[PDB]
Amino acid sequence: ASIDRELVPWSDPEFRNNPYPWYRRLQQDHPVHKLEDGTYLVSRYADVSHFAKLPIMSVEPGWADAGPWAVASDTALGSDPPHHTVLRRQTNKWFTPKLVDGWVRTTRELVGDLLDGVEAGQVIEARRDLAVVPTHVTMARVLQLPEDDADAVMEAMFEAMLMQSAEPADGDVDRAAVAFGYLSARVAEMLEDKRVNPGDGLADSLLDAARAGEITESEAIATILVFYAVGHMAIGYLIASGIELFARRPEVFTAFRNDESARAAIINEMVRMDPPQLSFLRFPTEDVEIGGVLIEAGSPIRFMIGAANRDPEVFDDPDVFDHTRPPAASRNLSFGLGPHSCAGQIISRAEATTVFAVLAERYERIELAEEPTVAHNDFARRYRKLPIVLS
Ligand code: HEM
Repeated sequence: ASIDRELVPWSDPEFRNNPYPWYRRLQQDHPVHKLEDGTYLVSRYADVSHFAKLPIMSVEPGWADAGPWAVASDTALGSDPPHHTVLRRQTNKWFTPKLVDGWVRTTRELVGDLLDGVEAGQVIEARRDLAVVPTHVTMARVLQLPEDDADAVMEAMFEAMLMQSAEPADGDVDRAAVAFGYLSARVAEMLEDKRVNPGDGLADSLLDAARAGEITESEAIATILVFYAVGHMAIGYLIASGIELFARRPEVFTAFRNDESARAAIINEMVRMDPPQLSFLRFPTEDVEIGGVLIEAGSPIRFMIGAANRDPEVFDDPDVFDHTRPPAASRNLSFGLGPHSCAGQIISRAEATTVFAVLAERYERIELAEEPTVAHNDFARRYRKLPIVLS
């Protein structure tokens, strides 16, 4: 209780900015820690790896209770197998590598356009203009939905994410209700337009799957809304994080420039050191013993991704950025694992590669024009602004 505040002060500004020193104590001394409220924190790589992916780990109860976020219950994120596999089939077939090569053409075009527009030495707000809008429009093009709402989409997800903290402030649930009301209204308008003017994008595919009985109508519309809303979000964070990293560690940007074959490794090390999603929940459908601690069926288990990605039992010098870590020790948990591993992962890596590549094509050096403005919490990392100058 006061023990919980010492290990994981979820609301503390310092913990929120950089929890990683606290994660060490957790992982070393309290690897399976039961909080006050009943949630077990699981922070060792081995335990996250082995346990989070088990068939007994249900994703159902938390999202079903999540108020405004219950929309996730009608997607892969909040649905267990067997139906999980069928929801995932609906979108996986849209995001094979060859399909993704074509989708990220949009990413490349928009980045090139932005960069063509600038004057030498001009301050670029990299979070909106190189991260959020390119990825938002990329996904909207795949869906075949209108492309022009990135800014209000991003504000809405900013508001919807507040209640995902382990310690929501008063009113954060209400703010999420407002956010999801907006996204629902926008999706409803866009789908009425699509009934009268159908396309052949991922949104038309999902609607057809619901008409064909493969998924429900609610599941089609919830999947549309989620992919449309989050297309910019965690991927927008990874892009901005990598840009900041290129700026504070220019030898990394130079390596990315000089060595095409290192690119996937560099992006994967960025992803390891700064996951945008710091945990997820699971609800075991039967008792399970982890680290010698018996967790009862139904108890919340919060698997700590960020903490696990610095496990020194797996990663030597875990707080050191090193893109040369060997294949035997370069697997991180930032995209999850098991059947729920991120449904955006192949397009995410390709979008981040595209933006960094365009930058690499045109410049030698990234600098921060001022300190970045961030809005992190215990659950998700987030930039508000990332002013840069390219040379
Ligand atoms: C850097 C980018 C991203 C990271 C680091 C990330 C992280 C994650 C994590 C940690 C999970 C597992 C959640 C859990 O198991 O409860 C997840 C799942 C998911 N993500 Fe991503 N995410 C990213 C980008 C995206 C994008 C662009 C999309 C839009 C397609 C997306 C859509 C999803 C969906 C639908 C799931 C649920 C998959 C399932 O339950 O089978 N993500 N993501």
